Amino acid sequence: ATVLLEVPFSARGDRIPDAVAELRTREPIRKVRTITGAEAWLVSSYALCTQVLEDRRFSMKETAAAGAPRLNALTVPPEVVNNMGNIADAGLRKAVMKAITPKAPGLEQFLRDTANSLLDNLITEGAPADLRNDFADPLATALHCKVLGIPQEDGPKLFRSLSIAFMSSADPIPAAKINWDRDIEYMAGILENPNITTGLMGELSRLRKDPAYSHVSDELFATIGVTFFGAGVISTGSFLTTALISLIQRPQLRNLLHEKPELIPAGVEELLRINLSFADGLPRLATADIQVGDVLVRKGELVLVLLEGANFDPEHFPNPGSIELDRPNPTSHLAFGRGQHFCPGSALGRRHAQIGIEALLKKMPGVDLAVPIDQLVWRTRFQRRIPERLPVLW
Ligand code: HEM
Repeated sequence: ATVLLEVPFSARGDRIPDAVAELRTREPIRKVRTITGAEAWLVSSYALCTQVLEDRRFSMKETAAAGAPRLNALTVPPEVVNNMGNIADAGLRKAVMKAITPKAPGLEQFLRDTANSLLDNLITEGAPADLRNDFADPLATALHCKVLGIPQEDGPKLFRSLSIAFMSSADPIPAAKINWDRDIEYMAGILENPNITTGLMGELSRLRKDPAYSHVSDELFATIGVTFFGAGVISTGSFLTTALISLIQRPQLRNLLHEKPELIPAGVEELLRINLSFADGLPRLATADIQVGDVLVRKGELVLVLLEGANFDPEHFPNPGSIELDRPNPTSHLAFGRGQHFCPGSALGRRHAQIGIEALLKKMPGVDLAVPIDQLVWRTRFQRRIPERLPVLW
């Protein structure tokens, strides 16, 4: 006798388990056990992943319900699981989304300058360099302080909540609440700080005093700041880090992108497609009995949408494990999700990675791992897959 198949399969972000292709072929929706002991349906084909994400009866909001089967413990208050809905209900969605594009004057220049400064510091210090802690994550942090309009010097302390805030734990995490409450207090203070006039927090600070938002809560305004900083920094820093591994492990592609940087957007789209950054399937709770492939999912059951299941599905992306810069369907991957909860930061995330890679290839055309790939230490019980350090030479 064996136990019910457990998720997640592996914390390694440099290879897809061959179990994924076997599930997808044999049982593209199948029962699994999560770290909490709950049962869930793991969905691993492109067709069924899309079906689930495009049907809101598979609800994000309802995953926060008391007594539901859980992927992991909440690290935020339950109402905050519905953060985007709350933003939309407050009339703030258009303005929030506008503030977090890469489009503001000087933003791309700021990203390039920041990337180049970080790289110059690494070059001065000499190999080996840690491209996570000393490149990708500081670039993400700097970007999000700029996008939010908050002081650069405040970035590190906000950042240091993230190794706990984005845990994927069986149980509630006391430190997550300590840091959440502190970070909310910080953002509340930002909203009252007259120096903060630019970026997302500058905009929210004005809207907060406008009559059309007089009944929007102070708590929601502060929550937007904490949630968008955290989601954006963890997602961009982690994606860029693991994308850099994928790139470095493909010297021929590294060389091609170096030689023809106009190909970097197409390269980043493929790096998004093959990314293993999300450590768990995206969770949804069924609000009705719904047929998904061969399974009738019952009301109240948990469904996990495995992004690499979809993105490595050969029925949608032939030769799925290969980076091919001339695919006919390049942006149709699920790296940013799909449907109601599609990532509002997608354009910014693309730009962060494109500029980071452009800068790195120009400054370090010979970039290579400085340790055997198996020596990377993969963070466990976390909502992202990332190496603790990424040692490189050039
Ligand atoms: C390459 C970088 C990024 C990746 C791969 C990524 C991926 C995703 C995914 C897969 C989802 C959907 C989650 C779901 O449906 O359960 C999502 C949602 C979200 N992302 Fe991103 N993201 C990235 C960057 C960003 C940035 C830069 C921000 C903000 C500045 C951001 C903010 C959000 C927020 C707030 C949501 C929740 C939307 C909702 O609940 O409707 N993300 N992201």
